[PDB]
Amino acid sequence: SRTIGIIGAPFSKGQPRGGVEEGPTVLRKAGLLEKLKEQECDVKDYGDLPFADIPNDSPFQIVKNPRSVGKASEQLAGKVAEVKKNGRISLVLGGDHSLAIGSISGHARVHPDLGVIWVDAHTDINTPLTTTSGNLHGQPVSFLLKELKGKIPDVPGFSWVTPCISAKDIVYIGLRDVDPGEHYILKTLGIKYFSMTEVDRLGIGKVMEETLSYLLGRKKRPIHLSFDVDGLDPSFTPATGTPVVGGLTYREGLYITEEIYKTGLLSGLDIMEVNPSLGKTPEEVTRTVNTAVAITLACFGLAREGNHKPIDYL
Amino acid sequence: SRTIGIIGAPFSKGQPRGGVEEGPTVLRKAGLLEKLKEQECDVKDYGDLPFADIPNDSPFQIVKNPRSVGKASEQLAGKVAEVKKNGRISLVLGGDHSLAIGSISGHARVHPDLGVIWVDAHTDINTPLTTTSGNLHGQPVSFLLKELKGKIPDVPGFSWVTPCISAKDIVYIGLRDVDPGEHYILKTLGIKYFSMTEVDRLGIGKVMEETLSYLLGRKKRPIHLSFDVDGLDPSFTPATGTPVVGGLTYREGLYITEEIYKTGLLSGLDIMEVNPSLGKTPEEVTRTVNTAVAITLACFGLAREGNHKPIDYL
Amino acid sequence: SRTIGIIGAPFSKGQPRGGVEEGPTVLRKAGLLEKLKEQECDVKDYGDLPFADIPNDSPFQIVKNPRSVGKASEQLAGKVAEVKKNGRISLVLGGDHSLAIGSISGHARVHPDLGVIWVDAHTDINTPLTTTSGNLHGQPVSFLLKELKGKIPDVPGFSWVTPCISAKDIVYIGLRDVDPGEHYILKTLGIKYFSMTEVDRLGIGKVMEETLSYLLGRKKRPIHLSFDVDGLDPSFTPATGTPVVGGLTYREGLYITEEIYKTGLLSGLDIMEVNPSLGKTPEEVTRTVNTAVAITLACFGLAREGNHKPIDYL
Ligand SMILES: N[C@@H](CCCC[B-](O)(O)O)C(=O)O
Ligand SMILES: N[C@@H](CCCC[B-](O)(O)O)C(=O)O
Ligand SMILES: N[C@@H](CCCC[B-](O)(O)O)C(=O)O
Ligand SMILES: [Mn+2]
Ligand SMILES: [Mn+2]
Ligand SMILES: [Mn+2]
Ligand SMILES: [Mn+2]
Ligand SMILES: [Mn+2]
Ligand SMILES: [Mn+2]
Repeated sequence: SRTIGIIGAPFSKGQPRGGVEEGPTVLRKAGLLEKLKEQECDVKDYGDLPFADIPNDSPFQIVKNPRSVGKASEQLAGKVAEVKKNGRISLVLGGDHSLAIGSISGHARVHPDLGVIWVDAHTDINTPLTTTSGNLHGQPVSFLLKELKGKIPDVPGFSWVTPCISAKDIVYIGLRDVDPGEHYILKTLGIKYFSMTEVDRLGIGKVMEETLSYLLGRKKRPIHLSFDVDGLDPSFTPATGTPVVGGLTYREGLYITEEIYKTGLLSGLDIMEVNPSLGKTPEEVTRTVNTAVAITLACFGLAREGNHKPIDYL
Repeated sequence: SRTIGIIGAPFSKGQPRGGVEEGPTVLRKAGLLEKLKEQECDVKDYGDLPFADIPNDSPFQIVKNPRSVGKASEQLAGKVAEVKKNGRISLVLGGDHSLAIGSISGHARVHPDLGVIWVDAHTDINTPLTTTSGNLHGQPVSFLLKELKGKIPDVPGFSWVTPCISAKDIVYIGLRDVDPGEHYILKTLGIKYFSMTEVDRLGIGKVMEETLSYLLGRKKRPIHLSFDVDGLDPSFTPATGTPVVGGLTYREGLYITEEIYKTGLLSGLDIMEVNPSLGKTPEEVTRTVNTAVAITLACFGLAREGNHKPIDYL
Repeated sequence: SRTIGIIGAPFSKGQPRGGVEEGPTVLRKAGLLEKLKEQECDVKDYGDLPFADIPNDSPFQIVKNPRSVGKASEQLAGKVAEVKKNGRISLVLGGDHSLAIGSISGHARVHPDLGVIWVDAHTDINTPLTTTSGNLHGQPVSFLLKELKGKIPDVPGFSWVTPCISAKDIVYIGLRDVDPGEHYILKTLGIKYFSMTEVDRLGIGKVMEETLSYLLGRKKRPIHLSFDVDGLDPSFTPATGTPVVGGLTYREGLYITEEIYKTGLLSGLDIMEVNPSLGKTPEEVTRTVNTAVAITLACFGLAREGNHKPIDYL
């Protein structure tokens, strides 16, 4: 086995909409823990993190809810490190993507040599000074990059943060909605990425080959997969805050995750931005939840060609 | 010409739902025979097979309606051999997929060296002892494989059966819902298959190249194409009994069939699992029927780049 | 810069439906000129062409509204040449595709060495004698080809026409509804084309590589992109007169245009067949208009990986 350590992170202060807080709930109600155990997985639920209320949390310049988001990630980082110290793959059922700051930070405490694969329609690499929205769920990567140390002002709630990954330790997959400042950072730091243009050009097969070769070429290491459900096309994951057309297909999403699993190096996983209250219909909500579940199950073994135990079936 | 021998097989006792019996009807009402003749095809309709009612047909262990399904295939095998002896490509408009037992058996009587391409979300290779559902439409392949001789118990209605194909004579395309026992059989017999994972990785172009090279590499031979409409994605063929998301696209389905046609070796064809009463709307029914028709027309020449007679059009 | 010269062509007499005349309007109302200026583009609107009414325009044999379509293109050709003489890329917001006769003709007056990329589900290469519908929007290519000189009868309204392109100067992308006579012409003149079969086989990446290499292999030259919105799948562009299933995806359409832009050789562009009154719902209309806009923006720079000015963002 690989073992799994489930972490519910019902948090939404990284952006405007509060429904993202139900992510852990509807995902759990979909039978995630059960379907995982139905597989060759040993699951341990660490519960839903209790994020205290920070009443006094006025914006920092344009940055909104800094202390709340800062504390939420600091809290999450501690939990993730713990489960990692327990020899399990951390699975964060999230609210908004700002939690990746804590998820990747906690993970790196135990595996500083980790590599990150970021599935998303966005790069979430805006800094507290380049952001136009001020929503922290669009800035997690800037806080984690060591090269961006010096460009990140002292934002309340984030003094505990220590950039743990370098520009060369991350690969983007699915980009199609990147701001100008974010694009400048991409090219300036020489960050490796496969926007939808590259997926269209090479095919998901070549994309994954290159992504894994890029991160595991020099040597094998722990992999942290940060999956934003809007990385996929909205026809598959509509109940999300920032949908963008022309996304990855259900198939490509399952292909990305099946290949990650096969490396046997998955160490940390984030399933983020699932907002049940944003589904235009109860059918769109189930579609989003069911797709999110399928993606997660694939990260832990579930193969489309089929699976079977080391037993003589005939 | 190639000539075509149409065989209506309004049968449903291979599974629970009875609406699959209307397959031949709605397909014919869609204008199949007419659209085929509109092409460079010489069509001969052998009518709809009259499957007698077997009132006394209690389950065999967990296997349901064994005698009914057994007689239906025995009946179909005879018809298929006849049309094959008449020098025509047999086209079975089916009910459920259990009829493939009779379709491939009858075909092999006249062309024992045939090769099979099985388009489906499922492998339908469960044996009477490995099945959990007991529905025979999920077991046709086990009855036909010579390697599985000895694992198939004596089921009522199937004493006439003689496995005609070896593990090496078949290729699967589109798999994404395979049971554990079925997966064990796949790997144990070294069966050639392209699950959706392989389609995603290689592209339908490479998949077909390899499939045809695999079956016609050593030498040219008759090809039997067994097409289960659920092999395609449900957004294209919703009116079907066992839909699974992440299927082949309308394009890939047309690509598979266009390439098969171009081999000039198509010998037998099955269009199965079309259930009009399962369409959530009359629009989903037409969508399923129209897609099923398009796939069939492509099997006999209809090319997307266009077609034209050996005449000077200018 | 590249500069852009916008030309509204509210014309519909190339086919039955009149709603195509609103193309320029709804496209403009979508914010096209604004979104373009928001980019690195210098836009100049040349207004909407005033196509006089031709009351006396009885069919020529089977050809309908010949004088009206003939005058509309003659009018458009003059405008296009002008904007080209002004050093700008001509962008024709069209009605029906018959306007391509004038668009490509006017363009060639200033750049006789141009190469054409025709995105469409159809070849629109029927001649006035091979057409079965008589709608001129399905015949534009025959009027422009020099090889077809002698096969084009003297149709009223077209005496000003002079074929400007040879069979070797054009590439088709997206074909899936080609008539027999049209297919004969394709093969007879050895026209280069990528029907949906080739897109499926090679992938859009290889298709574009080959298309551009084919047209710019011997030397660099101006490119005229004639984009029929039905080239894309109807799930993306439903509000169109002749929809055909199995079309290019939103992604492939954006890939085609992003690659064209990157050549830095785009010289002329047509956005045709957008008919707002054909949307089954107001949502299908926005879907068509929004997709049409996205395709156009990509033709002028908008990249999915992101864009940014030559400024230090940090
Ligand atoms: N770049 C926009 C969108 C960010 C979207 C964030 B995400 O990926 O977490 O949903 C912003 O900075 O606000
Ligand atoms: N493996 C399941 C599903 C079989 C589905 C059958 B089919 O492909 O014919 O629709 C069963 O054995 O019952
Ligand atoms: N080939 C048919 C259809 C032409 C469709 C024209 B189009 O591409 O401009 O919409 C006809 O000649 O009428
Ligand atoms: Mn996102
Ligand atoms: Mn994100
Ligand atoms: Mn099936
Ligand atoms: Mn089947
Ligand atoms: Mn067209
Ligand atoms: Mn056209």
